Amino acid sequence: SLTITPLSPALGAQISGVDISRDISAEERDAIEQALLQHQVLFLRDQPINPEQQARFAARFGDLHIHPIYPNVPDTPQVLVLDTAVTDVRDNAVWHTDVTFLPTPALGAVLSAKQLPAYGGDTLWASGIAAFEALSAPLREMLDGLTATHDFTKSFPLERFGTTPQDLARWEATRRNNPPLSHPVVRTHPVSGRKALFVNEGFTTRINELSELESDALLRLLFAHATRPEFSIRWRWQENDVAFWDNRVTQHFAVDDYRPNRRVMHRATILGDAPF
Amino acid sequence: SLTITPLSPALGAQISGVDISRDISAEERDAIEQALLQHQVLFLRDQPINPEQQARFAARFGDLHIHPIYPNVPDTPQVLVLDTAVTDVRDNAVWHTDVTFLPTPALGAVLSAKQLPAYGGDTLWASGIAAFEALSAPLREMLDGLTATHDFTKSFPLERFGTTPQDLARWEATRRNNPPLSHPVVRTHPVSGRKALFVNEGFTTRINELSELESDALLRLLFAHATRPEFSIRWRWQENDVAFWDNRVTQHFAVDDYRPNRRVMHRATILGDAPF
Amino acid sequence: LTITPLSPALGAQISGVDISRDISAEERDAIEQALLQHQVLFLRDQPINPEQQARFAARFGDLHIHPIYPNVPDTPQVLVLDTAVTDVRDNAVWHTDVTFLPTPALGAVLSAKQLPAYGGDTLWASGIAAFEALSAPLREMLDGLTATHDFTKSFPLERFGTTPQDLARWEATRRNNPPLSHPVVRTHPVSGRKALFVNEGFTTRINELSELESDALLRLLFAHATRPEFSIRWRWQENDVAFWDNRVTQHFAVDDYRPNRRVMHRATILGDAPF
Amino acid sequence: LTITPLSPALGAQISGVDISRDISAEERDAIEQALLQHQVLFLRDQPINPEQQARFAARFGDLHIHPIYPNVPDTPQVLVLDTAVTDVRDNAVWHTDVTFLPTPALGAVLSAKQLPAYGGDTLWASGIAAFEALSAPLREMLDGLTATHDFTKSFPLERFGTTPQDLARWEATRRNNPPLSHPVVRTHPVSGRKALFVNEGFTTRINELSELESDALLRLLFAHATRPEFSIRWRWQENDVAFWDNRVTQHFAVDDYRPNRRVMHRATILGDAPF
Repeated sequence: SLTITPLSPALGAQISGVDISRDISAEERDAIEQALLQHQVLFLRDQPINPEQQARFAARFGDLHIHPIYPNVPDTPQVLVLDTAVTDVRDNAVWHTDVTFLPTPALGAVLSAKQLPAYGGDTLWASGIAAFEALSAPLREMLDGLTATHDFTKSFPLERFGTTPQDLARWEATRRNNPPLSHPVVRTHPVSGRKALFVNEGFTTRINELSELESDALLRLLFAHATRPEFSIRWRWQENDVAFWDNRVTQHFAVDDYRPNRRVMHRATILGDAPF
Repeated sequence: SLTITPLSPALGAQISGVDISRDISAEERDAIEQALLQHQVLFLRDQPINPEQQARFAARFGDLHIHPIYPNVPDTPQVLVLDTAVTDVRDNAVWHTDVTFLPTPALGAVLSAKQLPAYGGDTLWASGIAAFEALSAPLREMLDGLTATHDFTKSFPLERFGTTPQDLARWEATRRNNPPLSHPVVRTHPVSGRKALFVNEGFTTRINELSELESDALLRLLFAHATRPEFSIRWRWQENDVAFWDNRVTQHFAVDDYRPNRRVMHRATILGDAPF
Repeated sequence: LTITPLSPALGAQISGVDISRDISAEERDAIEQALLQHQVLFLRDQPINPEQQARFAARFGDLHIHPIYPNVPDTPQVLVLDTAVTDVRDNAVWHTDVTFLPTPALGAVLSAKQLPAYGGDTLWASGIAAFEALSAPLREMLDGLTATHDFTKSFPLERFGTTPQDLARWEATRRNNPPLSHPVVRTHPVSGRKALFVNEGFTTRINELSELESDALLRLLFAHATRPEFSIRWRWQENDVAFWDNRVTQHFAVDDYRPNRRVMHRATILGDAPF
Repeated sequence: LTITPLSPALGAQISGVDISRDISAEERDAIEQALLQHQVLFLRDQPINPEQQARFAARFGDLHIHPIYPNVPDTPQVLVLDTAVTDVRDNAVWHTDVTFLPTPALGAVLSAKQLPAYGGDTLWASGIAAFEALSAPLREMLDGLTATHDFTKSFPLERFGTTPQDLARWEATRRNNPPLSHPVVRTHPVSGRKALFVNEGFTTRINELSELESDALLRLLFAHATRPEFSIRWRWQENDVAFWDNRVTQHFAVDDYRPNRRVMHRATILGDAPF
């Protein structure tokens, strides 16, 4: 009755037969967690939910993160209201792993679909575990143990189509407050111990132990490699979908093909520890 | 009642409310035809057909191709049987457009899913139309009028046919029969008039009017550009699925992650005219 | 006056004249005509002092008096580079001088005062030869496009900031020099010759292309424009004079002599707006 | 015997020994040592005839003889390279000589006879200097890997001709020199210095990497190994002699002089199996 149906060999699974708007049992919570450990990104369909519920469900998997930036519902502040009619989304022209420019990148996130365009707006996910596993032996050896700079500043969109309000000052603010830092290039999953590539085009600027030119060659290699179809899935949203993914060993990509159409999601972020 | 449900803005639509295991009505045929010209790749689920039903259907959209060299159904040799027990699948391991090395590459294909692995073996399509429209104007202006060389051997080197001196002669004949030839880089669809990128990593070796070095840069750019998520869809197959796509303005990619699991598809191929 | 070509693509050595003293109106014209043809001119065994250097450089254009570096007192018109005083982390990438300016230097006169035994070659490349070697369709696309030149490509300080004492001058030049644009294909204001006018040092973006398209084209242009066919390489020797047109060339200072020391005087000649 | 280094990476001008003579064991030893340090050696104003050039080249190994090429009648040990008789191309990609062979040439001795007034420079690049400049993680990964070298990378089918007598000579050479492998990091058989041993001319694949990875890596190595820091550019004059070590270098013939006549004489010294 609780059911896990894999979307592909590399990553992703749909879950059915457990109502996450209610309090879930420890057997359920565990099975879900094992699922997440295995398939890295998890989808539940036909699972309508509210902030309180969303917050409670997410909390069962890590301590939640209530933040200043972005929208927050009036009742629960630990659920962001991402709304097209308001905010903007030019932060996703490239593959991302979330907040890798933090010492302490999020463990993952739980995201519910509220209002969707007729179509468009897919999200892709890629597995750092599958992608790594597929590199040549010599290359896994060279990379495992190297480190990489992740830097918020790489997120700078500014005037591409010039949506940015005179307040590009929020952006400047976040910059001055989050200095570049480093994470392993090959990461070991804190819980499963499985190894994943942990560089993403969103924030990774440099492999520290290689020279600029080598770094640039290698990252160009690794960005294209990590995001090949073999290591990714593509989700077409439906309303009342819930996506639950492990941000420690995946990237994702929001396809921008639906503007000006309105899109409303609710996100709950689960705090993560130190990548190693 | 025949419904057409867009799968993504760039391309793709799912069709239902039509029974293609029988002979379809002028009206239906027409709506599908339009749907093809609009959405470029079409899908039907739960639409089991035998070789003959599949041939009757495909023939409603152009002349068929009886290839008398691969494993086809003896009774209706218009339908080719692609079984992983018997035949292999090396061909779809890279983004390609079907047989562009022919002066008259295939118009399109009808594909029917027999037996499948639980999951894995997705196929991706990409729109030459949407990719082209997405290039900036100066790049469109330069490429529109350039030609490119397509070469059968690029996807089928000597190593493909085998080691035997028998496979060698076989192969050297096929090559003698298909010298490298040229097509427009930007193809005008002969029915819709919509312009499309018409290079593919599977067979395009060279942009003719550019230097090797310039060509290499441009094709590496175009290949990446044209297979971006914004220009593609990804189909997860189920038994009795049917895919019908226009091979004049698309590309496709068969994810290789099911081996050794067995996979059987029936394909009928509709003959095309000279790209311009 | 003798003029002796060094490569089909660019560069010529000069002799039969002495430039430590004013030159005839015929000699100067002959030189300007050499500079316009050969793009970079060299003079061996031509000892000179800031005063004469200035006098010579000035007969080819208006001279510059800053330029964010240590200069000789008697002649503010002559910059003194000394690897003991001033490092050179900005010369070992191909660049065209001050393209981040609204109006980059016409070119410079450079004198060899003190040099290591060997090492520290300087390479020069021609945007005229480079451009003419591109295919017709590619010249047609590029000709008319523009590119962003950003002072902070050839620096970012090695991210030496946070450090404040010596870096405040960096964010100053940065604030004083926002990224601006130049045509990708420049028409030489005298000769009418067309040249590639992008350089890896400062050029960050082709404005009219997307970022991915720009990135591809720039990788291609940066490699193409510095192939052997379009460049020359000068082994320096004390008392040398290099005089180059910075409107249609790039140059590269090989960094292979550290920790050896090296001293040279520059007169930069002010330029006009690229088109 | 005087050895004047041209750059820290490689290259030295030699004098105090007339190599058109029968030289001493001692002078021959000093030359070999200079070659082992500098990788490429140059003599100016060294007229030499084919008999002498061979007698000199043989002092450093066995020599390659005659066919099916244009050697001087009495001297099958010296190849005569004339533009008037034989057209030359794709010496215009960077390459190491005959790396597709099991035992690529040790090196060559090259004499300049008749030169264009200018153009026709040759660049050399040090694979030792270039290896040492790679980051440790890269050196550690590359050192032990092997790569495929393939005659047909630079001599594709179309360089022979649609003529049936050309496809018989090329299929046989393609069958006579099928692709094979050398170490990516070569250990000089005499000095033990380690060097990158790939080159754009012949190297197709890093075997223990995937195609995709090989592609990105070779593209890095090719650009890197030919940077200005690890190369020199020789401007030829008549009666120059260049003598290079093909075990650890790459070279490039700028093609910018045609249709002007260039006549060179080359003796090739036979090499052994790279490890």
